[PDB]
Formats: sequence, C-alpha cells, structure tokens
Amino acid sequence: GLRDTRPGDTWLADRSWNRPGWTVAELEAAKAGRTISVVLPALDEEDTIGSVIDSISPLVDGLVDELIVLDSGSTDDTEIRAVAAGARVVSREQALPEVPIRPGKGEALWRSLAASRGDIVVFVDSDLINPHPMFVPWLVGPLLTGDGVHLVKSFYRRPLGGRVTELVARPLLAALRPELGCILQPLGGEYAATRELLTSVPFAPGYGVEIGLLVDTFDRLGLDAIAQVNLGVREHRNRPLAELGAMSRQVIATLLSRCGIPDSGVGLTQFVADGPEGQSYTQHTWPVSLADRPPMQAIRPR
Amino acid sequence: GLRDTRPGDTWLADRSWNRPGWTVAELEAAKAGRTISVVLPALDEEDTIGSVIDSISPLVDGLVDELIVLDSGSTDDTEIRAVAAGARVVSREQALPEVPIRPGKGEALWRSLAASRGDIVVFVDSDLINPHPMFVPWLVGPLLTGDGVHLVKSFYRRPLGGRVTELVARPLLAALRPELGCILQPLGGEYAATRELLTSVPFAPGYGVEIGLLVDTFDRLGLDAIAQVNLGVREHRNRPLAELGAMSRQVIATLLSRCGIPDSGVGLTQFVADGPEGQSYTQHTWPVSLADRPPMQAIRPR
Ligand SMILES: O=c1ccn([C@@H]2O[C@H](COP(=O)(O)OP(=O)(O)O[C@H]3O[C@H](CO)[C@@H](O)[C@H](O)[C@H]3O)[C@@H](O)[C@H]2O)c(=O)[nH]1
Ligand SMILES: O=c1ccn([C@@H]2O[C@H](COP(=O)(O)OP(=O)(O)O[C@H]3O[C@H](CO)[C@@H](O)[C@H](O)[C@H]3O)[C@@H](O)[C@H]2O)c(=O)[nH]1
Ligand SMILES: [Mn+2]
Ligand SMILES: [Mn+2]
Repeated sequence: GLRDTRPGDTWLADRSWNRPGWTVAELEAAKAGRTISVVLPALDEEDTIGSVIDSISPLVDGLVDELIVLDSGSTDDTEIRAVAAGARVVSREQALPEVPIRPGKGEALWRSLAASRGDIVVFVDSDLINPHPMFVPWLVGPLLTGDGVHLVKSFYRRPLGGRVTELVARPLLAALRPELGCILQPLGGEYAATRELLTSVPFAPGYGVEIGLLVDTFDRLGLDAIAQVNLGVREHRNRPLAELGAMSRQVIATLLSRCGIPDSGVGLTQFVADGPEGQSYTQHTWPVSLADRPPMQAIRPR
Repeated sequence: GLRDTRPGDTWLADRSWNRPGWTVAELEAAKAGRTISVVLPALDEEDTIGSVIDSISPLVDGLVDELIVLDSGSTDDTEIRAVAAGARVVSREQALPEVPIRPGKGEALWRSLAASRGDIVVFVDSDLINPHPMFVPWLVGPLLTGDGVHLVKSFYRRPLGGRVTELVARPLLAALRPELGCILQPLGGEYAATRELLTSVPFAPGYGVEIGLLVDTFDRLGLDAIAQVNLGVREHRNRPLAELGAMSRQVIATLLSRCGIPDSGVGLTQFVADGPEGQSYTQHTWPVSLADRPPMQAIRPR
C-alpha cells in the first residue's frame, strides 16, 4: 500500500488504499445537494496569498461553491491583495460579531464555520509557496464517496509542521492515542471535514486546533471516519526554533486536555543566548491557552 | 543573574547565583571523607573517547578518586582504546553480574552505581568533541558546599539534546512539572549527584534516565536540592531526525510515567520517504521501554 503511492491515493482505517480514477468534472456530479466551502486562514501573508488563491480560482463556481479567506487581523496589505486575487475576505469580527475575538489560528477556523455555508469545509493554509491546483479535489474525494468518512487528513513531502510533527505530535500520539500512529502529518494545515462533524466538536486555541480536531474525531467516530490523502510536495514559511517551541507547548496542552490530563497552563519560558559566547540569556515566555471554543452548534446552529 | 554568567556560575532554587572563587586544589581540601567517582557511559566511541578521558586524566589521584568507563557492549575498538587513555573499563556484565543486561543508557548509569565507590558520582558523555578540563570541578562545586544540594545539572551553548530538549522535554516539563521550567538543559549528559540520592531513586530505561532523575529528585527533595552550573560550550555526535524521534518517545514515556500518566508502551512508528519524490514510505518502529530499574539500595546496598 505505502510501497507505491501517488499524489491522490486514499488510505482507509482498515489498512486499505484506493487510487482515484476521476476528474474535477466527475466529482462535481457526485455532489448532488452537498456543498463545498474552502477557507484560507490568513495573518499577514501579503506575498504568498495571491499565488495561493489563484490555484483554487478555477474551481470556484464549479466544484467549489464559495472561496473564503478568514482574516486574523492582518496589519499589512493582505486584506486588499486577497480581493484582487478574486477572493472573498471575511475577518474574525464579521465572521461572528456577537462573540469577542480571541487570538490564534484555532479561533479563525472556528469563526469560519459561521462565515461559511457549505456542507463540506476544506482548510488550506495561505502561506503555501506554489500549491498544486488539484489540492482541493483530492481532499474532498473521500468525502463524496459514501462509506462514513468525516475527516480527511493530508500527508506531504519536504522539497529539495516539520520537526514538531516528528518529535512532539507523533510520539505523544503514540504514547496517548496509539491508534493514531498511522497518521503521517497530524498537524497538516491542509484538510477537509463535513459540517456535521466540525460544528459538533469544540475548537482548540492557537496551533492546537488540528491535533484537537484529529483526537476529537477519533474519540467520537473512531478510526473508520478518518482517511488520509497524498498531496505530494508542500512548502511554507520557515519558522525559527523559538516559534516551534511555543507551538509544541500548545500542541502538548491541547493533546493533554483531550486525553483528560491536567495541563499546568504555564507558558513555555525559553532562554535565548544573547552574545556570541552565550554570555547572557534573554528570558522569553510564550502564552498558552487551555480554552477551547464550544461546538458551533451551541453558538450559531446551522 | 542570567544577565551575566560565566562558565562555572551556580544557580540555586531561590533565583540566586554564585561565582566560584576557588581552584581544583581548594575543592579537594573541602572534601574531607567524601569521595568522587567519574563515570563515562560508552557504546562505540572509539574516535572520541580517548580525547574525552585525557581531559579528566590529571584530576585522577587528586580530586577524582576513581575514573570509570562503563562499556555498554561496544563492538569496535572502544574497550582497548579506553585503557590506553589511562581509564578503567567496566562493562555492564561485570558492573552487576547477578542481574541480566538490558539495553539502553539508563542501564549503563544504573549499573555504574554498583561499579563505583565514591560518595559523589559525576556523569560525563564519551562522545564529546573537546571537553573542557574544568568540567568535573564545576559540577562537584555546589555539592561540596554545605546547604543541602543533591543534584547538579549543567547548561551549555551550541558552537559556531538540541531540538528534543527545546521542543519535547522543556515544553512537556512546563505542562506537567511547571517548577522545572528554570532548567535550561534537562537532558544534559553532564551532571553530578550524591550517592545518597542516586541509590534511593529508580533508574529510567534508555534515554529517559536523565529526565526521570530530574523529576524524581524534584518530587522527593524539592527544587532546593537542584542546582545548575554553566559549562560554556558543548559538542557531540549529530543525531539524524529519525533517531531524535525515538529519543523523544522515550523522554515522553519516562516523563509521563513519573507523572502518574499511563503510557501506551507502543513504540513510535516512523515513515521515511524512499525515493526522491517520496514515492513510497519505509515503516520504522523504534522500541520503547516503560521498565525502570529499582533503586540500587534494593539490589546492592552500599
Ligand atoms: O493566529 C493565527 C496564526 C496563523 N494563522 C494562519 O494559519 C496558517 C498556518 O500558520 P503557520 O504559523 O504558518 O503554521 P505553522 O507554524 O507552519 O504550523 C504548522 O502546524 C500547525 C499545527 O497544526 C498548523 O496549524 C499549520 O497549518 C502548519 O503550517 C497561515 O496561513 C496563517 O496565516 C492565522 O490565521 N491566525
Ligand atoms: O545504550 C547506550 C546508548 C548511549 N550510551 C552512551 O551515552 C552517551 C550519550 O549518548 P548519545 O546517543 O550520544 O546521547 P544523545 O543522542 O546526544 O542525547 C542527549 O540527551 C540524552 C537524553 O537525556 C542524554 O542521555 C545524552 O547524554 C545527550 O547527549 C554516549 O557517550 C553513549 O556512548 C550508552 O552508554 N549506552
Ligand atoms: Mn505555515
Ligand atoms: Mn551525544
């Protein structure tokens, strides 16, 4: 199965693979009643976002019913450059105005549930350098085929998550939810899920949103509702070791909470070397949230 | 305090620093009755070990009462090259013959308790490229000064643990034992402890030995028994991402166990890309142990 896989191949819970022999035109006919929304979380991506949107543009009005970019309060020219790419911009404020704004990616995705209409929601990051046009078709594929799959996770390859995936998320999963050891990229920003699922689960804060979702899906619906799809090659912003430490802490906090383990709520305090010889250390404490958002069905029922 | 630190500076639990104004000759007079043993764990280090031993050689017969290299079953010429460096070689077999051998670094250090005699034991890794001669004096310093310190941990700087320290150990500590957030390098192979402490605590398997020790020390004796000392510059073997994943898993397993959290015992399964395009994946499952060794006082009481 994993001895030969092509960009598009689907893996089911029961160690079974499937090669997709359809087109964008074929999947659209397999919809019938069900609608697809694509959401792009964005916090200052004025350089990359244009190219991201253009790859998805031809899908709109056909397969994709609506393309939405969720603005996490960008201070640069992201808001104006997204419109010029032919995308609809919805900020956190207008996505759900009657609930106060909280920082983090988890919020953005949670708020986008209220902002979107589609029966199926697809998330794609807006910092992707050259995304392949077939990304969205590949993610929706396993959902349109009737069997009871609610969450589609993607796996990718670095060109010629990263470290945090391989050292934090995956080993911790092996320790706490061993069944999810078959997930290759648990913290993948590119994934698709049905509204029925998304609106019934709580949404983890910050960078904990993905791993929270994965575990929540597995705990309620079992492994049989989760599928994996090969995308091929992924590339985005190169995060410094300092940032990765913070993200790890949030991934830990989110995963520990989903497993009924009390997390301290104490932020990761880092010690960055000042001078060349490491003569002194600058103390840096990243914030960590243990506050989930309630299932959207509790706030604004579809 | 951390605004200006020199190689040798000691940090106490109560956020207090001390600059060591003594020599190797001065500390030796401050011993009186108490003895020091230095242990070097070694599993195939035939290139580095000679240089490691030579740095510690002049301390023997004076400050260091005995220098012991604990052989973890090296297949190369480590066993013969260690003797030629003027070091005493004790394998796992002869360190404690009446207990069957288990693989991993944790075993090596546990067995070395039975093999060593000193009231104070100092551990230094044998894969260190150019260790500073003052390493051992710096580690024993806070122990010889009477106040109730039982474990001395070192911090270092990369030249011009690594990732696992910063992404796994430290954030997880912040989550589970928040007080140990002030520890800079929790997985440091260079450290010193009193026999009274070492023989009363269980010894974690594999690369979990250090973090297990740190937590066990903190849980029983509190933060007041743990001190930190600057060493300056450290360098060793550059471990590939695959290995680091395994180590992380063991660090997690060990830390989770010390916190009364049940670990699955399921090994981390990794997916390494085969070809250039990542056309297929090779499945690789590292072993993980949840088996501590009992306190040495239970096996061979000093
Ligand atoms: O407060 C925020 C922070 C980020 N983002 C957006 O989310 C996407 C991914 O953010 P990024 O910081 O680049 O994620 P990474 O640091 O690379 O972390 C990786 O792993 C995370 C943990 O699951 C995922 O959330 C990410 O998609 C994935 O890229 C980007 O388009 C951002 O604009 C927001 O909308 N709001
Ligand atoms: O089964 C083993 C494995 C290793 N070692 C020795 O232990 C030392 C450190 O091993 P290494 O694999 O180089 O450690 P790292 O992968 O670099 O891990 C870092 O972080 C670990 C987690 O605490 C510490 O054990 C290490 O000292 C520290 O170098 C070396 O002298 C080895 O010869 C053994 O004696 N037996
Ligand atoms: Mn990114
Ligand atoms: Mn090493």
